[PDB]
Amino acid sequence: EKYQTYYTTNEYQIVKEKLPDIIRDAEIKASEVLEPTIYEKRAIMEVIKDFIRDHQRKVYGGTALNEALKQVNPKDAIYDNYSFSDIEFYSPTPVQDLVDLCNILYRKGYKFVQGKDAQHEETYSIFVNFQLYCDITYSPTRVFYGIKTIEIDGINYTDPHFMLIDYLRMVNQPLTAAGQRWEKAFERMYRLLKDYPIEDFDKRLDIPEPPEEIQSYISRIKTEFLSDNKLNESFLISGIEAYNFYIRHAASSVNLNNFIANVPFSELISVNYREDVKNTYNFLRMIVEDKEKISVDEYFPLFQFTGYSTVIKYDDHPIIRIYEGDGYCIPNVKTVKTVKYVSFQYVLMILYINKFRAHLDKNKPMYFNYGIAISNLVKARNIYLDQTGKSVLDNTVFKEFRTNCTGNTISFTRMNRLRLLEKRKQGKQTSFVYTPEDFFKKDLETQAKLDPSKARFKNTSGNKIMVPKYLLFKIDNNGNIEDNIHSEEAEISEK
Amino acid sequence: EKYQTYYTTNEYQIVKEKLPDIIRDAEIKASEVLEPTIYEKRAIMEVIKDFIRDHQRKVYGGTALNEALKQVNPKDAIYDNYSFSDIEFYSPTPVQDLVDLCNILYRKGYKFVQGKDAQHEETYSIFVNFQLYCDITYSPTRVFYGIKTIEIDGINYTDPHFMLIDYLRMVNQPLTAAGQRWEKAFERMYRLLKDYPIEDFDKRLDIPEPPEEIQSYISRIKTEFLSDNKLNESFLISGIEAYNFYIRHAASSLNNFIANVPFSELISVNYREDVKNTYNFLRMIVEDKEKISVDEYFPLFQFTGYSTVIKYDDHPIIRIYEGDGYCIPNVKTVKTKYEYKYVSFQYVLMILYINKFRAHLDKNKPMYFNYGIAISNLVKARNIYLDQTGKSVLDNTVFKEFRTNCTGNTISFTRMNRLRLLEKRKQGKQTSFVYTPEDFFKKDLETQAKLDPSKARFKNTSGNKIMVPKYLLFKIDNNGNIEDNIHSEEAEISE
Repeated sequence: EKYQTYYTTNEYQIVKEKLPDIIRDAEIKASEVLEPTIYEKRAIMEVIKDFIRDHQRKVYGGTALNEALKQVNPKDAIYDNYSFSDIEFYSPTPVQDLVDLCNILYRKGYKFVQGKDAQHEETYSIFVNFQLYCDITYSPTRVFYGIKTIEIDGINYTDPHFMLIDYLRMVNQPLTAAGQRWEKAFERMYRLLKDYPIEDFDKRLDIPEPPEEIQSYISRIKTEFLSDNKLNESFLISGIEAYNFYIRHAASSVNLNNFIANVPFSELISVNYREDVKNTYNFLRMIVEDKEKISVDEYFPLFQFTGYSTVIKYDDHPIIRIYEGDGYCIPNVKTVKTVKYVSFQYVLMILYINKFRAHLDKNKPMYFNYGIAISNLVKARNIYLDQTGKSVLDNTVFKEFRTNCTGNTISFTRMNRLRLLEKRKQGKQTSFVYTPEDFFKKDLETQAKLDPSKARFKNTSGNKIMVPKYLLFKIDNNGNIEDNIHSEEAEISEK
Repeated sequence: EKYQTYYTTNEYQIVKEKLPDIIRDAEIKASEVLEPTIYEKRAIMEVIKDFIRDHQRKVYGGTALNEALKQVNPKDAIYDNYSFSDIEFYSPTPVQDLVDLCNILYRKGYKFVQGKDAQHEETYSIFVNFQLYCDITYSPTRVFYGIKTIEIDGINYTDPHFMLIDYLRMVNQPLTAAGQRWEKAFERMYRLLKDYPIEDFDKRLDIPEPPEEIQSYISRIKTEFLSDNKLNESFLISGIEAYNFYIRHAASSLNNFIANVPFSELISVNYREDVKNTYNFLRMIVEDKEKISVDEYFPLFQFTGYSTVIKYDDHPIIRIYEGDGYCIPNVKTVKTKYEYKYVSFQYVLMILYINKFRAHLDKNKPMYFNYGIAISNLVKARNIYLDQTGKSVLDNTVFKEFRTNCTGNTISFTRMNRLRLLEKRKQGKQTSFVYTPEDFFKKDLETQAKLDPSKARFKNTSGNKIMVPKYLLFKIDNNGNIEDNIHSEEAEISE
């Protein structure tokens, strides 16, 4: 039983070394002779880049980042001219844009030009000759025009400090996005925060201190409500409260506690919202001097950055704003006294999100405060690690890439396949396809049947829910709170 | 204006270092809490592993290589410390197996149990609770039982020296498979060829020397036919001719590895034209043309295309293989009459194994032993050459591996898949087949009776001589000449 040895030492090493270079050298050859070639690629991309310029849409994802990193330093590019990179962009009329770009590309000669309804969140896809070229994402009117942009070659590239939200959004989903995203999202976050650094503001935090009646209720929610172990299970401390937490923890070892801010109201995230809101309401309705002063404001999700929210107000004063974290496992910090705070990268995330809410809400003082808060929170973390000689991975309060989280989460695939099956049972139309070649082989009567204006999307405006049939909660005549048996409807593509 | 620096030197490095470990530590957490969890995975996996044992199917790929590597070393295993893998197995009745395993799993309680048409190499898919668990691949009866297996826990795992064919099949497709496969296929080829090395045979090559007339008809194909620059464009020299080429080249400053060439084995990247042309040349160069006979053969599973043997007095002169749609890595030579293309070193090492398997199916025991000797000798030859020259598998030698230089118009897998699907879509041969037992069992016994998995057609990939003329690619007209047969597609039934 004699045997031969194919591959040895260091022959195996020799192969592993040159192998990715050879694979590259081969992909180069493949791109210059296999259809679609690198030139067909370049051609379609410039056709789409022209359309974005024309309708003035907002480009995000890899394409915006690459373009932006390059405006600063071409060496900091995340793409090669061999990259078959997806050009993603935001649009308030996405299905109409899909039909236009699909027509334009078909007319230009290409095949097989196809416009599909993608798996992901209110995104549509354009494929040309079995190759995905771009993705059109629905952005509600309100959100859309509020997005800060940077201009390059007459194209609106989503502000680097806005794209940053989405990158933190990745690191802030440890169970559903650690494998598939944390490697690229860290690498990209690095270059983005290198070429577009976080600003340094010497300006003071000017958050108005509220009245004593309110000031006591905000405090008594922490001391009396959030202490009850059968009540605080699903709560996570966000807002200026959480901000101050990291601000205080930065003192533990030019220019002191001076970064501390007046807490204007509580901002909490619940991983069991409907139960936790009703419970906060009933607690305030018990601890409040004249219960008929209590009012409840609800808000739609802010784009794709938050879920629903509810503000409980006493004399039109916000006491607490509760956010819906249902379906998410939020990375959190543990201390817990004596005789749950959202993670450092989560607060750094919400601060940016809240700054954007302010911008949409037209609120200029809050828009300036969040910006100050971010700068201060970053100054705070840096000086702490400088004084302690620590790292973003050492078990500190400012630790990054946390796996430890609160809440029952579900993988993207699961979330996508379940949502699809729900709307499939509803008959809200599963997959939408547009093949201009096939569409134009059809009569003008059938061609007339297609209307992109008649397309519905989830209301993700961040706007106060006015109409009661869209409100999640109901206030009964006795003054109590109840789960509203409503219609979870949203909005048409008619702008 | 004055900015802050988030992430520095060597803070960026620090992150890149621990990051894949953290991602791993996170995937561990995700695997212990996200439905379906490993406590649902291993349940479904063991149900399928039981079915494979029952019907005695042949497991291949990653799962198979893993367990085989494991039976010799569990440290040299490919899938790591319960890294979720895909079940892939061969079956002569795959659609019936799909319906059985889909029923069994549904009855066992699970949802959503679904059996899809995978859209590949006559492969079918089983998903349970939005998670792909296994893939069933169609293997014709003839091929199926000829596959040498290794038994572990009453399950038939595909012989490592057979799986090797598929791994070489990957490195032998440089334009369509270099990016997506050459990294894993090399790593796996290494660990397979170390835990299951290539045998060492001291036995002599006993290939019978053919008649002086037959050898004369063979030689004149090389001189008078393959020299003509308007004829030899699509030809590639395979078989013992190519084998001998690498045997002679290993001995360049007892040359006993040389073999009698029993006949020419050629691969054409323009087969129908190149076959008719060989036939017509031989019909002119031959003494009495009525002694010329033509034997055709179906593709041998997924290892070859169609073949044609041109025989003079029932003696094989030349066997031509169909390489249409493939870009074969080669080594061009120039006798200066000039151009001669030999199939790459790893391509001959590949066909030798494929030919040894053909012999096994053809029951031919002397050829089954000769190919085995040839492989051993060809490997002995390459090793001793690199030992004498101090060279590597990547240096520009005749025995160079991972070649990019190839002959023939190829098309990317995606293109081949989407075009094949569109061709059968126009034919109405059914695009995507779905089985949802939950939905199927909500239906009446009359509709339930309509579903028959025995009535499923597959491409005839037996490697068998084409007997019936309506399945023959060529026709011999009364005048004695060759013609393209205007026949029907060879779709054998599952039964």
